[PDB]
Amino acid sequence: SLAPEDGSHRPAAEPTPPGAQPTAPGSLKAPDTRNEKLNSLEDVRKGSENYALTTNQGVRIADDQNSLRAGSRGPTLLEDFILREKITHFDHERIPERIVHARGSAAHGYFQPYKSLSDITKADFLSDPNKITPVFVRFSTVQGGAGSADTVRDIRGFATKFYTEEGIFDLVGNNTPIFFIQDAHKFPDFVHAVKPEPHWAIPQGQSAHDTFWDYVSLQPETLHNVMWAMSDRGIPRSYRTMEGFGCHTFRLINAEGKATFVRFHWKPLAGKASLVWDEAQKLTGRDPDFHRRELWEAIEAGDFPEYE
Amino acid sequence: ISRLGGPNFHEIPINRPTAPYHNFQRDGMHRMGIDTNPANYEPNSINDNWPRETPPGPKRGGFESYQERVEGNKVRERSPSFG
Amino acid sequence: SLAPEDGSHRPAAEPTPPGAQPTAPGSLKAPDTRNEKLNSLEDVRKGSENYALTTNQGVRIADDQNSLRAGSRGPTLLEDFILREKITHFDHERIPERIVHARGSAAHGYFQPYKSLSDITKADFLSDPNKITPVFVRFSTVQGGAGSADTVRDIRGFATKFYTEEGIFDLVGNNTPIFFIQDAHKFPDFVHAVKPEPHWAIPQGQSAHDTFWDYVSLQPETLHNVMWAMSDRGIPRSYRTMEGFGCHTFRLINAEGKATFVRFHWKPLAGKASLVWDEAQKLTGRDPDFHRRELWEAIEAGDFPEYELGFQLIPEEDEFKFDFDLLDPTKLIPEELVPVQRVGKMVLNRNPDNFFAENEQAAFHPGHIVPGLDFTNDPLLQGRLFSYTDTQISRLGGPNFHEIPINRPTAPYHNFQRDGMHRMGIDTNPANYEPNSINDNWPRETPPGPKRGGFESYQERVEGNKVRERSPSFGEYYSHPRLFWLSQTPFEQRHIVDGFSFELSKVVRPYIRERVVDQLAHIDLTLAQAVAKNLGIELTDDQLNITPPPDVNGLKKDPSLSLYAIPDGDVKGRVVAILLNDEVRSADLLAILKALKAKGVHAKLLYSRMGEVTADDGTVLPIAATFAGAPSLTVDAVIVPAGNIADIADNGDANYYLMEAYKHLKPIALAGDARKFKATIKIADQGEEGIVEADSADGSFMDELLTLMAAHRVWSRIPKIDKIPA
Amino acid sequence: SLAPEDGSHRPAAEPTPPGAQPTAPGSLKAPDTRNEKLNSLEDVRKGSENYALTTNQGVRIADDQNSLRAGSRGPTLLEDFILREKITHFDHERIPERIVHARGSAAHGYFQPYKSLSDITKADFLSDPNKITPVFVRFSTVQGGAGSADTVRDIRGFATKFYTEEGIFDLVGNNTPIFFIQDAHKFPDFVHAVKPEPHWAIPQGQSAHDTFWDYVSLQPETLHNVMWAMSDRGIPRSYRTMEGFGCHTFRLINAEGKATFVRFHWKPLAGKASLVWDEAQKLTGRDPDFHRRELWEAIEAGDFPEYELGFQLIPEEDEFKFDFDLLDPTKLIPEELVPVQRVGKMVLNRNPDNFFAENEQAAFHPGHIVPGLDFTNDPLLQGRLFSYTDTQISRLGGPNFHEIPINRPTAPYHNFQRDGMHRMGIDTNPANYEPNSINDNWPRETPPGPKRGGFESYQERVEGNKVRERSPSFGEYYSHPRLFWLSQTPFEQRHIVDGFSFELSKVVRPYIRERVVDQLAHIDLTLAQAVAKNLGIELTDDQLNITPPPDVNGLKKDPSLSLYAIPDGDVKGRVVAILLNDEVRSADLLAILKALKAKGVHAKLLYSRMGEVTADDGTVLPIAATFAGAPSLTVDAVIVPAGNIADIADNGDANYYLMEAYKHLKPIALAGDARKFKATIKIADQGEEGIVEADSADGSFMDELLTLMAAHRVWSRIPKIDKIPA
Ligand code: HDE
Ligand code: HDE
Ligand code: HDD
Ligand SMILES: [S]
Ligand SMILES: [S]
Ligand SMILES: [S]
Repeated sequence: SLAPEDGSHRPAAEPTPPGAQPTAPGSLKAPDTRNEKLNSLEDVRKGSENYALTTNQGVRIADDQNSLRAGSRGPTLLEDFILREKITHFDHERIPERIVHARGSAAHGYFQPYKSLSDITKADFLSDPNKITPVFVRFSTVQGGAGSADTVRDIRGFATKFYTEEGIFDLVGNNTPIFFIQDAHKFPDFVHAVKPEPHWAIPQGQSAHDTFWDYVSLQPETLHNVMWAMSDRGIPRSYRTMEGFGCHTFRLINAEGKATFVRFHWKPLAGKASLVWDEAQKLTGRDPDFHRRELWEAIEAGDFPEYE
Repeated sequence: ISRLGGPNFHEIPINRPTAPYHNFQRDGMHRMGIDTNPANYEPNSINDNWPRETPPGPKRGGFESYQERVEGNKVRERSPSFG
Repeated sequence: SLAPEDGSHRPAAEPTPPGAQPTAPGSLKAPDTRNEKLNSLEDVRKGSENYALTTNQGVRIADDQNSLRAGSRGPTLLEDFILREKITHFDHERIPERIVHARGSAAHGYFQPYKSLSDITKADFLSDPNKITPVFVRFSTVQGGAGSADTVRDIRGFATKFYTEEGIFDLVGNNTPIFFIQDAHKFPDFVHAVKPEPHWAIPQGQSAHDTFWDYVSLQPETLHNVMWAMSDRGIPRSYRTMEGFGCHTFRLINAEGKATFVRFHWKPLAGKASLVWDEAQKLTGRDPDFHRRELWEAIEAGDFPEYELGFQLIPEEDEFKFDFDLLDPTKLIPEELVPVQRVGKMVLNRNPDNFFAENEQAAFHPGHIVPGLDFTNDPLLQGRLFSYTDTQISRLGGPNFHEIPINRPTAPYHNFQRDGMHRMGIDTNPANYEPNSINDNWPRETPPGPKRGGFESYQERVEGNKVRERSPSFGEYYSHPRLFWLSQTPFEQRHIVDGFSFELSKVVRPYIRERVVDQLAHIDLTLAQAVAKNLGIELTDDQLNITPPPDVNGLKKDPSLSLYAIPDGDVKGRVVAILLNDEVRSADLLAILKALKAKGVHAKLLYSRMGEVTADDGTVLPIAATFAGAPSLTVDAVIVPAGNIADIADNGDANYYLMEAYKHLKPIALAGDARKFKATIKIADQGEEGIVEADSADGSFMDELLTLMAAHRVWSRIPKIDKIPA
Repeated sequence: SLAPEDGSHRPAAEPTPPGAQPTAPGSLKAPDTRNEKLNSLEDVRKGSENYALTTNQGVRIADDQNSLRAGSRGPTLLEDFILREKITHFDHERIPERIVHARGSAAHGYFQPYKSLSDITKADFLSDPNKITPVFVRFSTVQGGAGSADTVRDIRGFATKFYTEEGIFDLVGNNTPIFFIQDAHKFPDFVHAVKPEPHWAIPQGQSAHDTFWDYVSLQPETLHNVMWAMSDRGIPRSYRTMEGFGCHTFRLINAEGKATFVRFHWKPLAGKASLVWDEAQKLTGRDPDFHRRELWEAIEAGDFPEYELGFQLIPEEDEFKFDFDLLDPTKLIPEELVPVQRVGKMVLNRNPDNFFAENEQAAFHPGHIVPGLDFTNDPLLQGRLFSYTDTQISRLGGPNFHEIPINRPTAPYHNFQRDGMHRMGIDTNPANYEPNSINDNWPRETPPGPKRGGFESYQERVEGNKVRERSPSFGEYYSHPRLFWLSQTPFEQRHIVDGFSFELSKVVRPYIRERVVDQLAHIDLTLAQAVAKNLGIELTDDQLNITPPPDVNGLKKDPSLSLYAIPDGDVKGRVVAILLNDEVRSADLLAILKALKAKGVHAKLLYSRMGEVTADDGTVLPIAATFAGAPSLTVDAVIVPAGNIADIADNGDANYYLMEAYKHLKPIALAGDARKFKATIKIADQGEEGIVEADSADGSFMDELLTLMAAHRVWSRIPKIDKIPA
């Protein structure tokens, strides 16, 4: 047995403050946190303790340390199906990252209304304060890859998947109330302008380059969201301490068919807070995982992110 | 990998083993299994090295190849015996 | 017209120093640079000046600012095919990144051998000193994603695609001469361990976490490459100033059929040089693209990256002549035992046009060899052979990845393979099989021979049972780590100590730290105790008494293993920050820049704002960056000219610039009143080695500073830096 | 392993009749046939003669017969990179087939208009009678897989890619002028219903099963295109002998901005001709590749498929002037009401080189229009615009499908789209967005205008609420089926009755058959009664009393809806079987071949074995195929010359050959003692219309036979075939 005698390899399955324990997969850290979605995932969760190591085809592996070879200093044999399955799965692990918002950190939770909204909407998840809707929320930056840094200056995404009794509702918002552009037909132009430039693929995670400011200077519609990005809105302390917005006018529709225009908001119950620029930039080097880590550890600690 | 879209084709329902399967492989397109193991490598101490290798034996043992004698030079050559 | 009237939007198409112009696609920057591979990519280059904007189907677009809607405030219509084509292409821009080495930066160049090596190999690209071979070279980290930072602590990859007249040869190497593990079967285990942990996908670009050090503590075979990674080798100054190595014993095969064992080397002609850890880490924040930027800007300046290819050559009959196994990729071959024989020169002289098309899509694979080369039974190389073909089926969308322009051979290629996704080649052969009579059996097999012959494997003898078994000869783990450690200077040793100490401090489970300390006590007690002290761990009496491992073939050190033991400094293409004030002494600045220019060293003029300032004598000095904007992290030395020192004397950013540069062991030069800054870095009046100072910036002021630059960093300064709050 | 000395492995590069030479890739068969598109593919055509066999990486292969192994009876080694590349390419050859129209056959050609159409459209490819536009056309069935049979009962696709100077225009049509359904939202329901049923994936290539008839019985909007499918239009003789239609109302837009509604037509210059069902069905077994083969061999022979493009034009003010809705794709526009105006001619004159690379990867899509054309609100066309771009992302592996060679425009294309899987184009543009100043905004938008302008949509007025609602004007389902029925000849009508009767007899659930017969009673009582009778169903009194739907704007019939009512025969390219005996009368064969040659009719010489027979005068006659190997299904008419008739008089296959031809209404000609075969098919001494007979094959005898062939089949014989046991 490779684990230590004293059991200190395994984090306690109880809320603990940041750095007190090693972090852990959520069903091992908090086995008794449940909601309808988390429970319905049980059919695919796979454990590990006390199980034999196998191929994907269920065949037990005896030696997971060596390839099959003709003598112990010989060539590897094509009939080593154990090696090839293992290396094949490895060789194909990666999938394309999202075109934008590739960098993001996510958590499970739930939502509950304060009161029935049937006078303004027939949405079932807003029909009764007793209706508990599981959610999965992903917060993100916009420009940089999935392996870019958290505390860049950028817009942040704030996307919520509501698993309602009448279907998935995704509220796919950002942390400012507007966008840079007016018409979707320009989205690839704007996004190409902000993204790393195409000859050499620099810079990562930054609007501080010629093509972005070129586009902005030629498209004054952009200036409103540019003001937000250049403010400390662009460098939040924490995903827990920023606002969210649905960015557009949508409609609510009630049982009578009456339409009301709506814009959505998320108000952070932990209050609003941002970094300063020098600090955010240095923090991208000292801990590029800062916001991902801070969210995970807040949840492990019982400091659950709450938004109205 | 092209026909069935990736390395998780064993998770396509007809293809699934009814025997247990557990290992340190992760991700790939269309990943269905959500692994809870703290470790995705072995050897590891953080999950007491589970899942574990199994010696070969008479029943329920790990796979070991028969130790056939190989002897010859590296050649692209048809055996004369096949002619 | 949107372009400015004065044409300042267009970078000069001529060599220019870093920062002097905006950077550009290679064929626009340097239209006159060519080679056989660049010329052959012309059929797919697409221009843009004077052309109409169209759909992909060649339909001219009238309005590229709006969707088609029913009224100007109405819904978007499904019949807007121009919108959907444009949004569809955007929606599907990304392809899977590389499983490992996802972050990397690439350039075109050429290779030429110094003389014919036909006595030892029949490889065509090595047969004639006049034969010039186009190359495409990609340098990379290993752990982080394609959007991770450059100046992380990690192994670096160094992959060269040689476009030879007898096929593509890819030499897929790293910047250390060994690897972490012995058998390819464990590659996913080691990679998963170093990669971000699977519950939360932290940390990016770092081995400083529990699972990495768990695997290491359980797999002593890893210790040799871990030593390299924990040394300053893990944080190179530039891809131009690191070594490259082919990792494995391969074979050369000559026309007579004789095999010679070979290990491949790349020697940087700009010399060996690395950052220090505090600088490297802070630089991942200040400029996560620093190495990609440095390489591109070196090429645009004419500071072309140059490397000498070299071979360590072992005769077949010497296979068992060493204390270690030649096939063990955790063992190095010391140069004291088998010298590097110089073979040729490679020069990287053109940047790509489009990073995605040329860099992200390029596929390198060490199985891509040519007649005159062959493999060995190294069991890590053996399994590599499977992986690099396989992985392209998802990454590049199928088996026609050799038709992607950058991947195409310049050599002829004809065969009976057909179809697959993306198929470009339209085969006119009546036959898609052989043997056939209906095309008189073309294209035809070619017997092996001295030149232009078919590939035949060397007929190595194979004898043994079918086993999954590690060779006993691989079962020694500490002697190579020890030789490495003993080969380092005292300051290099200190940085290794500090590398382990910092990384283990980020391991949350203490027992894992203790276990790695135990492994270090098997290598060298001094190293082990030094790490232990930084972690609050006390070695047991048993640990104190572990017998050190044997020397390697009588060697108790090999100086070629040290970055710095033997000076190989080169200042050309290095950079100095010049700190401006609002009335610079012009005669100092003339003297500074004249001397920098004569040695090919770049300068950046920094101030507290952008725009310009004016010298004592009317000269208008343009500012490149603010002190905060281009931190000392990004330069190799700092020079402060005389003048109105009072202007910047209480500027926090200006003071801190000298403090940071001082801490990181960089040469600093102060002229006249700029000597007032000696207080901020606590320099005594009589001066100290590594701080150049004088009434004015010449006689021997610039010579002194340039001598210091040639030595890279001021290692003597190390005991003074702890006192400095920076 | 090589070619025969006599060169007989290689087809002449000259036009040759079907069967005279092995077929070959277009560029080898007809190297002098060119057009701008064919030439632009030269960058990717790959030859083979005199070239070495290599890996994809350009490495020559010495032994392409064996795997690398340890000993010649040993295990294969993982280092065999030559084996793995070869096998890997093979393992990944297949791409997804098209969701519909997966079975299809294609060729290259050109189009030119007869006169400038600038008064009605500014489309550049219709502007000048001397501007030639290259085309690539694919013909298809609909339901079956890419490996299903050609001569099924089904709609056929007819898709034409025009490579115009102002962009690709794809006219993606079918061989009937309507479709089964009104709204694209229903397309997956209809296609699922006609496709093989999901539990067991049966039947292939056939609507004759319960789900299709279920959907039809429940969706009377389908009945019009059902009538067409059940008629002989469902079983064309050749892609060269069917009509094509564009299916929807589109718009032509002239330089002045005037919109005209248009429906597109293709008129086959070889005339209209179909099989009969027993022949079509049997031919799916005897040659499932019959249409593919016939197309390819017609082009190799010089019988180039020619089609006349034709437009039905309706002025904008006439949108509501018919008793059906112009935008309803279940309604045809009768040519009696709106004549087809001849617009130009398309000639298919070269086969591709590689079916996979050019045919299977071709992507056609009706949203690919050019300035001078526009859409309408047809709700079937509207939803097609979404699907043809979307489906390419999986089928062709990403958004760079336009870079697959066959799909590339010959017109310039430049825009700001970048990346995507297997990106070929290397963009040099410093900008990848607009507006940009850094490239002075190139490539730039182009205002619309008379010629070479940017695309702008016609400003159609839209007024209505956001609704999912079928237009009330679309809710009439029986008048067009009826117009079609009444326009057919009596024999065509019998074939329609037989098609419905055959298909419904294979529907297992009897209530479905009943419900379909009830629908038929809403179209025409005679048709409904005749189908009922074959199914053993009796119409109710109510069914007998259903009022026939109204005439279509006063029409009782429109003869242009019939395949045969107005003669349009063309025998050139047709084929005759000549049944040999071991001593042919050479004088008969001379006159036979001479007359056939004069009219461009081919011959295949058949016998009871392969090899040669020698005629009465010593002429050696090579045998194309045996009686069994090339059955009467594959030919248009049968001739039996005189000679040693006793040789074949009692041959069961020779006799059956005539019984099958006779049953299938084909002309038969018998000379001299071949008149003995009259007994097998029961012709009285006096003779019968459709059997040519005489003492010898002469002027008169061949003229009569050729006149019968110009009329395609001998419909008067239908009463006499019930009795023949064949
Ligand atoms: C206001 C909130 C907001 C707005 C207005 C937009 N984004 Fe987002 N985006 C995608 C495309 C897209 C378009 C076409 C437009 C305007 C026309 C917006 N964005 C503006 C996308 C490429 O389809 C996207 C990438 C991956 C994906 O699935 O969709 C996408 C991502 C995205 C996210 C991330 C959600 C997640 O995966 O975690 C968020 C929060 C936004 N967008 C916000 C957003
Ligand atoms: C010796 C230099 C070296 C060594 C010893 C290895 N890598 Fe590399 N690697 C892949 C797999 C792989 C395996 C299976 C092993 C030992 C068993 C090694 N590596 C050790 C890969 C997943 O097949 C890989 C990912 C992308 C790809 O195309 O192949 C791969 C990448 C890689 C690169 C990147 C080349 C580039 O595009 O810049 C380099 C320099 C190495 N490996 C070096 C290397
Ligand atoms: C909204 C769905 C839809 C609808 C309602 C139609 N089509 Fe379609 N069609 C497709 C969706 C589609 C498709 C799914 O996109 C296909 C197969 C994949 C391909 O590229 O397009 C296709 C292929 C396809 C092809 C084959 C082109 C080739 O050779 O590659 C032809 C000829 C047609 N269609 C013709 C028609 C006609 C005459 C229609 C009646 C107006 C019609 N289609 C309606
Ligand atoms: S937004
Ligand atoms: S290596
Ligand atoms: S249609």
